[PDB]
Amino acid sequence: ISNKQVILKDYVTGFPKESDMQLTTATTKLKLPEGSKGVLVKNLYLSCDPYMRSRMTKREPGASDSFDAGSPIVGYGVAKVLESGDPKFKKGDLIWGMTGWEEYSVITSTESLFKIQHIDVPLSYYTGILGMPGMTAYAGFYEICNPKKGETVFVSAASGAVGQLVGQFAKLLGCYVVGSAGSKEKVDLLKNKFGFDKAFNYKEEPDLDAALKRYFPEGIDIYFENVGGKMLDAVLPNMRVHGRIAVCGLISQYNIDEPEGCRNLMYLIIKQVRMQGFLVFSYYHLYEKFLEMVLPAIKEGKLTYVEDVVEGLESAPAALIGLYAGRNVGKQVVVVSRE
Repeated sequence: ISNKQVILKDYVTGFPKESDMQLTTATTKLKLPEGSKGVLVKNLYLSCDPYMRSRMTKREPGASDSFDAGSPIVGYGVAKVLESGDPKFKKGDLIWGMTGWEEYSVITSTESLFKIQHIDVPLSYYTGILGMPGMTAYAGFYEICNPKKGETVFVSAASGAVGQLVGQFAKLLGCYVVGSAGSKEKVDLLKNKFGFDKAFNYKEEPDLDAALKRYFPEGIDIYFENVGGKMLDAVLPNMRVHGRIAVCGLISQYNIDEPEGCRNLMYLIIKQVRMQGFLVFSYYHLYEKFLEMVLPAIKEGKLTYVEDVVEGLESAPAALIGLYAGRNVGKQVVVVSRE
């Protein structure tokens, strides 16, 4: 059987490019290696997730590991089990978890796979609102931000799958919610589709302080931080006393053209702010509680979701670079196969 793959050809130094990846056609006989405790899966959907930017660069165990040069890109996806060496997984099971950028993957361990039971929702949702990004938004907002009705909330990269959901959880709690994004289309989505109280295009603002003051004349209780860089420095002087910064991502910091260093940390003292990082990995004990909350809200239309749908593994490199460059609109999915 042909097995198309997206190979990382070269460890990345500059801003990633399409040619750092190589489309190739391997072969497979769709047989799990002897003694495998893992699964052999047909990949259906693949996520482009901002965090993947950081895995393009060669390091030792010093971030939250790098990709392997000469091997497929790996990331979260949705797949169908063909063969299993783990008796808890069966042929025909739909799963989500870390898989290869290929038509067929051996996933050597199953400990970090979820069996999808609710299929009355698009399967692609388990790469976004019902997968790692949705869980990240739930953990960061409820477990880190200590939110209260009436608090003011600012979300950077607000049109991404994390930010989309943070903002909606904040609106449902009765917070005042503003987002930043990089185009008018994304600003309009945030206001119209996701019910944010306000939003602005940071690429068009000559002074981020003045922009934040337009929307938060008495400051920000909660900053859900996905970007870092100049937005973090602009936010810090606008925090309220006992404000909180949930540090989810600092994506701008992989851009060599982004200002390096945060200069406004004195506001942590002045405004007695808690600035706290977290990893979703530490919160998957909450995943079943999270599904209990989010699945009925999706079916009822109380929560909504925007994905950027890319057709076929051949379009995956361009989609992934587009995400890195901010050229996508909402959560980037790749349709490898519909079934």
